[PDB]
Order: sequence, then C-alpha cells, then structure tokens
Amino acid sequence: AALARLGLRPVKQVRVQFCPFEKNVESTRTFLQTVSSEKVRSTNLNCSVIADVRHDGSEPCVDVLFGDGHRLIMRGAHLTALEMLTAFASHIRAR
Amino acid sequence: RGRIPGRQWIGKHRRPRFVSLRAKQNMIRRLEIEAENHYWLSM
Amino acid sequence: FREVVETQEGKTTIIEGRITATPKESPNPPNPSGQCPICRWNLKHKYNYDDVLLLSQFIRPHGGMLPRKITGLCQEEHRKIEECVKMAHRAGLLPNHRPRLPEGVVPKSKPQLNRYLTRWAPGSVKPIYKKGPRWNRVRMPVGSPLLRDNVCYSRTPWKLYH
Amino acid sequence: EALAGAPLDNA
Amino acid sequence: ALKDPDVCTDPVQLTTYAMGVNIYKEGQDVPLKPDAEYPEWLFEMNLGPPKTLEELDPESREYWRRLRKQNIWRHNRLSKNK
Amino acid sequence: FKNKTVLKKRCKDCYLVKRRGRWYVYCKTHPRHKQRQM
Amino acid sequence: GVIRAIVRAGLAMPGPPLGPVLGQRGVSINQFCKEFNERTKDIKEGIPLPTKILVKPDRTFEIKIGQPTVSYFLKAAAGIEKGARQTGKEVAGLVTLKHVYEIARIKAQDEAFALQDVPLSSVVRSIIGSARSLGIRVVKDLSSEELAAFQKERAIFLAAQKEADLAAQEEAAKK
Amino acid sequence: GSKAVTRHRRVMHFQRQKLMAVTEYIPPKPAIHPSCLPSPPSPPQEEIGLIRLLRREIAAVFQDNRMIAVCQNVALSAEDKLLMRHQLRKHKILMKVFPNQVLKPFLEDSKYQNLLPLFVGHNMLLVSEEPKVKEMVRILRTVPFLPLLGGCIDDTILSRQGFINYSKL
Amino acid sequence: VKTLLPVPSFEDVSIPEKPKLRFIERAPLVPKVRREPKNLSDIRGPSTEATEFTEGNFAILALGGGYLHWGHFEMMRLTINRSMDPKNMFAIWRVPAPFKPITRKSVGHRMGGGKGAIDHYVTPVKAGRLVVEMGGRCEFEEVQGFLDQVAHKLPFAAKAVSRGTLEKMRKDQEERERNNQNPWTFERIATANMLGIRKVLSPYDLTHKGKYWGKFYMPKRV
RNA sequence: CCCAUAGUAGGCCUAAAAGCAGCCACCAAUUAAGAAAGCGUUCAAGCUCAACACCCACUACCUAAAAAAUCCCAAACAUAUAA
Ligand code: FES
Ligand SMILES: [K+]
Ligand SMILES: [K+]
Ligand SMILES: [K+]
Ligand SMILES: [Mg+2]
Ligand SMILES: [Mg+2]
Ligand SMILES: [Mg+2]
Ligand SMILES: [Mg+2]
Ligand SMILES: [Mg+2]
Ligand SMILES: [Mg+2]
Ligand SMILES: [Mg+2]
Ligand SMILES: [Mg+2]
Ligand SMILES: [Mg+2]
Ligand SMILES: [Zn+2]
Repeated sequence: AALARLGLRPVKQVRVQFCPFEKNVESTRTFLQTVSSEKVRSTNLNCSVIADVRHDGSEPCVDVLFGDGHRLIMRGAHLTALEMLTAFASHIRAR
Repeated sequence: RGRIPGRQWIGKHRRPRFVSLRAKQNMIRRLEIEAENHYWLSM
Repeated sequence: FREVVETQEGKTTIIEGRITATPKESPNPPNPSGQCPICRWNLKHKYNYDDVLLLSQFIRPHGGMLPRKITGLCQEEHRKIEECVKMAHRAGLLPNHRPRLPEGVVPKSKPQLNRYLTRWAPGSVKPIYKKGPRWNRVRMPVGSPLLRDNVCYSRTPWKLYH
Repeated sequence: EALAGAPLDNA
Repeated sequence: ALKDPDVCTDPVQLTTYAMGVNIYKEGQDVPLKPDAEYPEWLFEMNLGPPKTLEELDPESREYWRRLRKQNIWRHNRLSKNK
Repeated sequence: FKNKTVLKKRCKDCYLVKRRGRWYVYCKTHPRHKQRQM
Repeated sequence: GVIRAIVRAGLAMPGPPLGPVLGQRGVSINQFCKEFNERTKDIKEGIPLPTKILVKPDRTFEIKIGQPTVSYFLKAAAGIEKGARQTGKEVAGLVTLKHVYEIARIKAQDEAFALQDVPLSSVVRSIIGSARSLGIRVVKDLSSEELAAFQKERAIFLAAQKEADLAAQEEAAKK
Repeated sequence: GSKAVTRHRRVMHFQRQKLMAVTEYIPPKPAIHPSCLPSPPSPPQEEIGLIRLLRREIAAVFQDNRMIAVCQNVALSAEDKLLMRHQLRKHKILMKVFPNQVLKPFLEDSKYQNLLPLFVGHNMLLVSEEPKVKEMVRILRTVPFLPLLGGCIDDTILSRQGFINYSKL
Repeated sequence: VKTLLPVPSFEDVSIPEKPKLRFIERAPLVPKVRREPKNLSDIRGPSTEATEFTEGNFAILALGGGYLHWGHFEMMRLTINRSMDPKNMFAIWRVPAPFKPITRKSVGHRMGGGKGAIDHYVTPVKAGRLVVEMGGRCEFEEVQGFLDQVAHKLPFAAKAVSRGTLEKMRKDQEERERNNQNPWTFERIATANMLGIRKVLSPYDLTHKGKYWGKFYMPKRV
C-alpha cells in the first residue's frame, strides 16, 4: 500500500478517462481501482477521483492536478498500471 | 600449524586418505579379471 | 519492445508509451521439439561465459538479467546464463552494457585488474591467510559449478577449484 | 446470433 | 445488579402468546397465529443437526459452503501448532 | 546483530538478504530481530 | 470511531466499563446515559440492546440502537433465566416454530438484516442456530401439558445443579 | 585400539575405502533430459458442480432480467457498499458478482460476445428484471469514484451515454 | 476458482483413556546384582524389533544406534505431553524402560582392581526401531514439528515419519537398488570374496551389505 | 498479492471472558468470511491468516559454522581428441 501510505494530500484531483469497449484500458482501469481504493481516498478527503466512461474510442488517459497547480498526464495506450502508479507516487513526493 | 596427533596412519585420529581415479580404475580392472575367473571356473 | 517517455511540457508532465521494432527468432530451428531456445538450437552443454553473442540476447541494456518467463528458458539454463553473464561482466566482455549512473556522479579512479571465470564478487571474499594442510587445503574457486556438465573435449575434466 | 456492438457516441 | 427482567412461567401463556416478542411496556403480548396464518417453510425448517455433506446435493451451494468450512477448519488445525 | 547458524525470521517484517558473502536477516519494525549468518 | 456494545435498556450508568471508554474517546458519559435512557424509556428495563456509538472528531456522539438480542428473545419466550451449560445435550428451554417466526419478524427490523434484505426464512434459520448455540431445543409443536412437564423436569435438573454447585463450593472452601 | 562400535566415525582401511568408492550408486541417466522433450497434456478434472451452478445462475439472470449493466466494483468500504446495495434493492437492482473465468464461455457461446472486453478486472452487474435505468444512473452518480461500464438493455448493447439517454427516452 | 478438496477421515480414530506418555523410571524396581559385559552388538546392525506401526499413524524412526537414558526419556515425555493435544492425539512408547546396567569407576581411579559399581541404566536402540508412536484425530503435519525437535535432541540420528513416508522411503531404496547402474556391489564382492576383501571386511558385513558402519547407518549406500 | 460485513458480546463460569483465562456447542446471514489459526486489550477496541474477487507466483522442495599460541606453506593451471 505504497500509494495509501504516501497519501493524496498534495493532489487536488485525479481524473481517469477510458473506453471500456477498448482493450488497452486494462491498465487504466487497474490504476483507477487502485486510486479509488477506500484507503487511498480516505488519506485525502479533499482530492476527488472522476471517471469518464465514453464510447468515443480515444486512448485512455489519466490527468492528475496537484495542489501546486501542476498536472501529470499518463496515457494508458502503452503504459502499465505499475508504471503509472510509480509515476503518480514520484510526482506526489515531488509536489 | 596443521598437526596430526601421534603417528599419522595409526591411532584414534589419523590423517585422512582419499581414493583416486586411477585407484578406482585399477580396482575395477581387478574385479573384471576375477569375474572372468569366476566365469571360466563355472564350467 | 516498448519505451516510456516523460516530457514536462508547460508545467504539465506527460508520460507516453511507444512500441518499437522487436527481433524475431531465426527461422527453421534445428530442434523444433525443444522446450527452450537453448535446446531448440542445440546449444545445451555447448556454451561458456565468453559467448557474448549468446549472453547479450538475454540481458537488459544496462547489464541486468531478463525474467525467465519472458525469455522462455528453463530454470537450469536461466541460472547458467545468469552465471555466465556475471562472469562476462566481471571480465569486461560487455562494454556497451554498463550500470546506469545518476547525473553528476563520476566514478573515482580505481586500479585495473584483468580477470576471468570470476565466480564470487571481488569485494566479498577475504584473503586466504591460512591455506591449511594438504588434506584440508582451502582451494580458490575458479569458474561456476553449474557448468560442470559442459562438453569437455580434453581428457582432464574441468578443475573448478584451484 | 451475437448482439451488435454499441454505436459510437460520435456517430 | 443489572439483569434481565422477570420471564413468564405460565405454560398456557407461553404456548398462546409471544412473551419473548413482547418487549415494549405499552405493547401487550402478541397471540400466536394458527398454522393457516403461518407459512409452510417455517414448519419445513430443519430443527435437528446440520445436514451432512453426503445429504447435501453435490452441486448445491450449501454443500460447497460446508466443504469450504471443513477446509477452513483443517487449515486452522494445521496452523494451530505452526 | 547476533551471530546465528540457522537464520530465522522472528517476524513478518524481517527480510533476508545476502551481503558481503554472508546472509543477514534485517528488520526495521523490530531492530532486535537483525541476525548475521555465522 | 465506532463503539459497539450491549447496553441494557433504561439502565445506563456512568460507571465502568463503558464509561471509561467514552471518557477516553471524549464522549460525555452523563450525556450518553441521559440520551440512551430517553430513547429507551418505552423499552422495558433489563432488555439487552446492541448500541453503536459513532464518535466524530469534534467529540460528538451519535447512537444507533438495534433490536434486542435473539438470546434474550428466546430466553423470555421460553421462560428461561439462564441458558443451558452443555448446549445440545441439556434442554434448558422449549420453544415453537411459531415463536421462532415471531422473533424473526421482530428481528428483521434490525439494520443488519434490513440492509441485506434477506428472507425471513434466513432469519428463522439464524434464530434456529442461535437456539442451538444457547441449548434451547426447538420443536415444531408444543402443548401446555408437555411444557409443564418439561418445566418440572428442568426444575428438578436445576435443583440437582444447585446441589452440585453447593458441593463444589464446599470443596473449594475445604481447599 | 578402538572397538567395533565407537562414538565417532572410525577410520576405515584404505582397501575398504576404495571398495566403498567403487561400489557407489550410479543413478540412471536418460539420453535426453525430459524437460527438453515435449510433454503430453494431462486431462483436467471434470467441471465443478459449483461452476455448473454458477453457469446456470448466469444463464437464468441473462434470460430473465431485462436491465443488465456492468460496473467496475471499486474498493469501497463494506458499510457503504452494503448501503448502496440496499438502495439498489429498494428499486430491485440486484447486484450480482460472478467469476470472469466462469462467465467467459457463456458470453463467447451466447449473444453477449461483444460484451467480453467490459469484464476485465473487478466487475459487478447491476441487473434488474424491469428497466430502472434512471434509478441505477442516479445511484451510480451518488459515488463519482464508482464508474458505469455501459452494458446491454433488453438485448441491445449500449454505452454509458446510451444508458444515460435511455432513461431520458 | 479455488479447488476445494475433501477433508481426511481422521475423525474415525478413537483416543484411548491415557493419551499422554507414562512415566519411565530411572532404574527397574528390582535391582540387578549381576554386572554385565559391554555388549555393543545390541546397537549394531539393522533393528529386528519394533520396525512397523502397531496402534499409531506417526512415529520417530531411528537411523542409527545409541543408548537412551532417563534424561532422554524425560525430554521426550515432557516435550510430547506439552506439545500434544489430549483430546485429539495419543502417544505410546515402543522402547522399554532402561534395564542394561552400566558401571562407572570412582573419579581418579587407576586401571585394575575389578569392575566398577553400577551407575545407571540405558535402553539399547538399533537403526530402524520406532521410539515413540503417535496417532489420533490429527495429521502428520500437526505432529512433525515437535517430533522432529525430539528426534534432533535424541542422542542418535532420528526422523519423524509416518506410514506413507516410511513406505515411500523403503520403496525408494528398493528402486535405487534395482536401477543402480554400477555393475559392482558391496554385497556381491563380500559374498564372493573378490580381491580378498574379506581380509579387511567384517563377518557382519556379509549381512550389513556395507550399509552399516558401527552404530552409523548410511541411507545413501545401496 | 488484494480484501475481510454480519445473527452475536453463541451460551457457561467469572467483578469482568466480547473469537482468542476455563466448559459445552461449533450452527447459521451475505455469491463470498472459523461462534476463530497466530498477535493484542485488565476486559473491549486494535492487528494478520483461513474468505470473495482480480489473476498463471508457473518456489528450492538438499541441509548449513568456527578459535592458540616462532613463520601461510611447493610454484601453478578450469580447453588440443586415454594415454
Ligand atoms: S533448454 Fe531444453 S529444457 Fe531448457
Ligand atoms: K594418531
Ligand atoms: K542428535
Ligand atoms: K473469554
Ligand atoms: Mg606425530
Ligand atoms: Mg581391537
Ligand atoms: Mg455471552
Ligand atoms: Mg469466548
Ligand atoms: Mg483475551
Ligand atoms: Mg458463510
Ligand atoms: Mg461471530
Ligand atoms: Mg476484532
Ligand atoms: Mg486472507
Ligand atoms: Zn523483525
């Protein structure tokens, strides 16, 4: 539970857009599950997790807006859930 | 610094001895000779 | 393979993944029935640490080792190749594959000692101050015991301890 | 037999 | 000093009213309904020992739950000394 | 560290690692669990 | 935090053991006792009630009171003061499936079963399991004469148990 | 002058030691290692009765219930998840969970082949006998973190926006 | 899907009235006034007694020779009676009480003057004899821990085994002897007196077949 | 590795026994979880395990040391067809 231990205190908002009909959204959905885990959300009540289920067909994306005003974009077309979580934790620690 | 108490090859504690490949081969050769002797005495 | 690029564009970090060309196994293996690439190409018991052209196909660009599941090798061949790769790294047969160094860190000058068939790490073993008697001699290990089953054209078998 | 896929929201 | 209140000891009252159900001071004892007003499954409920694994149908969720509970008991017994 | 012949993990937090040619059972929650192979 | 405990209706007191917990967590013991008594005034005293206390960070408490315990329901229905010691062997009390169904109707109003929306058949099965754990045998039908005979037998058995307890106390005094 | 039985391993005569070395167990060695040879497959055990019951339940649910929707079961707290399940039960939306391994053959061999990509990861079904899409949608919106992965209404596959518009219809 | 499996039928076993091990005396009640020679052949060679299970399902098997005294008996009894379950497990001995007289001379005595006075008693044990046998409504995985502890603390080599483990060990030894690829064997050479090897071998080797050396038994010798 | 609601603090003793000081039972709710396997609390809370779910970890399945006194002790070698 590295993400839960680190917390979402410097994170203003997390948004995950993915098309369930596509097959590359597996890692994005795993990341969404990990972030939406009760412990991670309870670490920081201010942070809100938004889910965008669409049939547009665009590649899945994750946008994280931090309290410092910066943003982190992770495209799940060719990224894994572990890599996305590692980048998220690194950026949380940086901010 | 490496001492064997008393005489090397007699006593409670002895210098260890190890079997060599040529010794094994010689024993096998003699065993084969004696087996052939057994066969020729069989008749 | 797959590559990951991180770009901090306009105070907005973007992480992207791209797919690059990947090598494919050479056609017509001599032994299609084999369950590992080594036994498919009949390289079992027929390779050593100096076969860099074989070792480099199972290692990371920075000198690491690839997973057994990804490579498709069996446990025995995986361990043998890992030992051979360690020996090759210690012998300096893979200059292109070097450990990644953080920016601004320049290694200090160190003495150069050519070596080969290095089983243990250079900075782990202690000097043999007391060799002991002939019947209890402390031998210096040379090579890897896992390669004892390699083909030995010479009549004398490999001496794994000097 | 198999049901048709959901039409895209863009279309 | 704090114990349960006094319980009814009249057999007729116990067999004709739901003394245990009666819990409010203002509310009175609820008379027991007849078999016509009670459902059949209530009288079909098991009152003896739990049904054995052999009795339970092999494809029944009750059978699978019983097998899972037996496996949990076996694991607990194995790990008790461990 | 305490020298031992058979290294064992006194708790789940303990982890085994081979360093300097010897095995070590390291721990952080309970530092007294640290053990060195003899 | 959440504090779940069994509190008898109308018998809340500022003493131990619930009082120290409320004091440690910041809950006003006297205020909790007053509120519990006010909410359980309509309920007969001595009835055990499950109570869930939610403690907010500003040291304010919210109390939820559940339905009375099925053990107490069965004991009151069967006229039992103390349950069977060796359950499954000695029959402390005797109840009917009608009593079980009525207790299931009452207990179905509890939040735990209400949220799951489980059938009254499941509630009845749970009550049957509870009765088996208590030692009160459940029969399909019971008559007044049979219940009176069972009460006489249970009174004789309780007299024997009292004699055994007196003998054990005498042995302990001798020790 | 040691006796025949000693507390320590007595030193053997050299000829006896050579005899012991010669008469050593030589294990049989196959010409080709078995791991480097093809292994015939082993027939798996018969289908579990629980798996068969799950298949029957899935078939019955898909045949009877009209409103069928797939939602990624996010790791909510048990109390809040039970509360949401009770709220769904208020409008007869019975949340169902079945293993993906059991569910896949039914979808592959049934009319729901195109629904296969929607069942990757932790997923549950908000299925009701009658269409209550508006209530389902508002209950989904009550928890923004919990998403709605489209679904299929009355043998008609629809996306999340299709589910949104069906209630408006 | 998790593959549930049927539980064993351990519940069919009935526990006797006395599950725990009985007390073993230091010496027999009747003293022995006849001192005995140091017969070391009673712990030499394969065990000819108590080699099979009788009333239990697990046992402590001895892979070597030695003498068990009151300290070993107390260690075994205390460990088993402390780590066992009286309701589900029962244990019995397979070795008798110490009966063999052992003599010790006074400290500082020279050689000569006569055999010393009796000091204590021991129970001879050979390789292959069960020491303690357990059974009941349990499994070998629940007893192996303390049985292996006792075996390790025993004066000789010992191991916790069950019926299946012992049968598998015997079958593996038989298979090794059957499929051994070495054309020369100790038993054959000793029986045929090849190379005059009986000049250095022992008369007991004709039956031990090179598997026993004093009180030590080598399982790897085929 | 991920998660872990509930009849119920099952009765029995005990000032107190809440799964975890003792005795008996050891059923049952939820598709999914022992009237509790190992920690904890004076007792409760509080923690892992056996649960569900996701999902190829595709575990090795051999055990294991060392220290004396003048100064370690041949030098060396893993590769050319068993003699
Ligand atoms: S190379 Fe053949 S089994 Fe691995
Ligand atoms: K000597
Ligand atoms: K020993
Ligand atoms: K207790
Ligand atoms: Mg000498
Ligand atoms: Mg002699
Ligand atoms: Mg109680
Ligand atoms: Mg208890
Ligand atoms: Mg306790
Ligand atoms: Mg259950
Ligand atoms: Mg419980
Ligand atoms: Mg608890
Ligand atoms: Mg678990
Ligand atoms: Zn530790």
